[PDB]
Amino acid sequence: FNCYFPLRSYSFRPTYGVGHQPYRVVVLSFELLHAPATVCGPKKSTNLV
Amino acid sequence: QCVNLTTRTQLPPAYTNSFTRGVYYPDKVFRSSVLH
Repeated sequence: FNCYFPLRSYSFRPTYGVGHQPYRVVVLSFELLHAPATVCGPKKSTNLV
Repeated sequence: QCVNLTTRTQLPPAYTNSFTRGVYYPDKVFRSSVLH
């Protein structure tokens, strides 16, 4: 009493409710800087003119 | 490996004038002959 431990254990079970099922949430933070970029898409490169 | 050093010379920290130092480039964008 008066001192509860923040840590709690999930009770995920295959027969739990739709909302109670565990969901894997992956978040990617996109950031643009004036520095040269190193993470580019699959688009090709052409010759300069 | 932690060794305690007790040979310190106790003295209150001194103070001085910063003048006009500490200025750095705020971004990686080139600029020339401008007042930004």
